Amino acid sequence: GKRVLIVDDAAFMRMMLKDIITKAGYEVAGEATNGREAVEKYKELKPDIVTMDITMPEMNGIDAIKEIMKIDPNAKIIVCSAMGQQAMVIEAIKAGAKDFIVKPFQPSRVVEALNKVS
Ligand SMILES: [Mn+2]
Repeated sequence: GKRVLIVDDAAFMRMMLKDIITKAGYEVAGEATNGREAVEKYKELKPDIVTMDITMPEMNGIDAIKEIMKIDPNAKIIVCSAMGQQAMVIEAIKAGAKDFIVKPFQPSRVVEALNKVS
């Protein structure tokens, strides 16, 4: 679909993403501030896509990807990374992420990835 669950501990970052995802025609299923919170809302919300930050408190993105992958082996997760987070990117993808997006955000590339993932 086009209902995106946004997860990032940085509010600024969520809002920005949120702005892009909308202008692009997607829909904001909801948000989450950590890995545990993510897994939860994945469960309630059942979104079509998840954008997942890597460095977060309580549970990291990888932790939470694994979890979700447990709940839903068909989950569609895109991981957001800072530059120089190349290894964890690899890891998240090995974990099950479909793609990755860098921060700060390049909208064209955000949209592209999202489109690909659908
Ligand atoms: Mn973070």
